[PDB]
Amino acid sequence: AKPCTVSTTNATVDLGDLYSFSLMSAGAASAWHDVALELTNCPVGTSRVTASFSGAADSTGYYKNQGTAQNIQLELQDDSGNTLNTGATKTVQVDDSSQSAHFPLQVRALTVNGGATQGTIEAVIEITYTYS
Amino acid sequence: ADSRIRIRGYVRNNG
Ligand SMILES: [Co+2]
Ligand SMILES: [Co+2]
Ligand SMILES: [Co+2]
Ligand SMILES: [Co+2]
Repeated sequence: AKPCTVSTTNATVDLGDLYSFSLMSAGAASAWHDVALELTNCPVGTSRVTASFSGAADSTGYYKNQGTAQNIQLELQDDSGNTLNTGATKTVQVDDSSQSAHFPLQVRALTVNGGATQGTIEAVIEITYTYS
Repeated sequence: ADSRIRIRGYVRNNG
């Protein structure tokens, strides 16, 4: 189908300041933080948008931190309990009343192996859309 | 990429 206009070409989510002591134990994590993607001006006949996710993963399968903090990975989910690790897809319906589509998502940091170290958190997840 | 999500934050040292 014909494509929509990507409204949110870049989106940021700031996990803020996390604390090494709170991320010392294996399995520790931050709270979930929202982020969303939006498409607009969806042509008549286009009723579904599929987002395909990609980004650098580490040995836990989650997204790798590219910042200086060690032993931190990043988890992306949708709003329904599905993890969207690299290669995942998510499909949503176009809202005909507004000719728009949106993807409500959430991100957290977690330390699978424990012992997160001080430094920055930086990661980028890329999304390509297909239309049907 | 059509969109990019940038994740930011900082791990502070409190032991
Ligand atoms: Co926060
Ligand atoms: Co900040
Ligand atoms: Co929040
Ligand atoms: Co919604």
